[PDB]
Amino acid sequence: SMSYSWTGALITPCSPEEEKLPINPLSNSLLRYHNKVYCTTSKSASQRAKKVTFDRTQVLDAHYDSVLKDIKLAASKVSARLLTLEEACQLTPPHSARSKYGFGAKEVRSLSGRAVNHIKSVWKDLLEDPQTPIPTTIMAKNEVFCVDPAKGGKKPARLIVYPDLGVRVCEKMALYDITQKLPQAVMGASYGFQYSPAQRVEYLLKAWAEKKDPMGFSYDTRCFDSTVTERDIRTEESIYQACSLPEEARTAIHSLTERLYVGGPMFNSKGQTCGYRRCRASGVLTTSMGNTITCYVKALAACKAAGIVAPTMLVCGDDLVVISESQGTEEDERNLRAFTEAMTRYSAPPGDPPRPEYDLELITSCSSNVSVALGPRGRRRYYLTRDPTTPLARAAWETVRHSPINSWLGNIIQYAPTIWVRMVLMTHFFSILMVQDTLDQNLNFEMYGSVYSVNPLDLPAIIERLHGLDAFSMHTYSHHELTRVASALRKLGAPPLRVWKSRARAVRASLISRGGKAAVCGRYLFNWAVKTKLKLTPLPEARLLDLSSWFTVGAGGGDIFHS
Repeated sequence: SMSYSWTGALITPCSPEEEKLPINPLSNSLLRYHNKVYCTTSKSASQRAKKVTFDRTQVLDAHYDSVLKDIKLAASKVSARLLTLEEACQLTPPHSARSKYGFGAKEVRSLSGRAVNHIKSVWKDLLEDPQTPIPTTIMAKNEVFCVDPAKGGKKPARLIVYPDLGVRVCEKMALYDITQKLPQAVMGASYGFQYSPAQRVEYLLKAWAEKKDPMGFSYDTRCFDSTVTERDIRTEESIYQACSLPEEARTAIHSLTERLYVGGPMFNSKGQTCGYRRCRASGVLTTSMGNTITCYVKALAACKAAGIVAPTMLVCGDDLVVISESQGTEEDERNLRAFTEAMTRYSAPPGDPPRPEYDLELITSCSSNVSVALGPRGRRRYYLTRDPTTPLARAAWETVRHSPINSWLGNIIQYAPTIWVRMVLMTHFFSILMVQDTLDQNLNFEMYGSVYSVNPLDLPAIIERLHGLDAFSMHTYSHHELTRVASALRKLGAPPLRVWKSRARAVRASLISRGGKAAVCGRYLFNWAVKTKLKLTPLPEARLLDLSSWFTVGAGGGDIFHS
């Protein structure tokens, strides 16, 4: 079966689209080479459409059957409940795509206007009708990148496929509690979304250390969502139904599976019939959980089929890392090829073939790698980092074009211990917040496929809680980090790090002059910039923070909100 079929109707924008980074003194102060920064638009939708359209073949075997059997037995210990309409409404992000039925996210969150009566009717229809396909909209995403002439030509827009807001709320009622309990039960420690960045590092470090002779690889599935078959999606349902659920949840989950998850008609923003999908929908509640479970089953089965020795896996949606006992150089290459051949039979063929690596820091997981620096009193501190190019490009865009989602804020939180966050992003955005005089305002941002709301004045407490007090005292960064960061800054025409340090001294002083929480940000976030450093004490606020809702499996398109 083809992942998609197409009518020929265009994938159309639902609003004007800017391709180019605008010139502007605030963004220019971060990076000067605005022409290297671009935003994807519907103009390239057809190029992506071609890429994600292909035939799938799938042949399963004893290895696959055995893993699935184990997974269903584990699921059988889970009990999950329906969410109330009220609960599901509160999980809706404030700027979630508005319904065609005369209400938007604001109405959903306040349980006002047409929203409640409509959602109830949608739910009743899910219970009564398990058959009729539910319409979805396909849209080209607008995402910002830096040109990479080496990797030849700008990236085509990603495509997102999602049903109406009314349906999305129903998905939460049926399946949210499942997203919170099932992945851990069936995949245990292998389930990546339960880990904060620090915990992820700890997990990877432990896995590597417990092998006598570690070899690890990441496996890149070519367009994972398109490789997911109808049978895969029904198998996901069978796993959900293995849990102990009230009949009403069972009914709704089955209807959503058959009407939405397994496939359905796609319409463009103009309402024209655009195509038909027979693969994973990228914008549904179960996209991340489903990808994670299905990737895990195929991967574990492929380890057994290939004879991978002592695999420890880290699975985050379609992102897959496998750490195991090296059997020798040639043997590893052979065994990775066997692993790839099994994955391919399971309908998860590779994009780039996997490569065996023999240093943990060379393993990329969700675009991130492990690095090390020194904390106070010289102890080694391992932490998660990444190439800062895309974060910086987006930071520049979001400086001049405010978005409902502040990727920069997500990057500061996730990568707080990094040199590029500390010297560049923190310096730039605290300066900007003071220019705007909006320091004390909650901002939304995305992280692990979920939306969160954070007041920048709480960053010191949040960072302490997530990364430890040492995140404000790290120094002696790695050669790789120093070089990669300096190269990114030169590439984008941004000031060099030494200039950021001088700027930071002034940002710090300005924050401190304002007193209160601003001065705390000044003292803690910018202690790195001053010659005479302060002795930083544990922040009481750090303990009071309720981060219980942080780091869970997300939603497709990130359509989940915590606050």
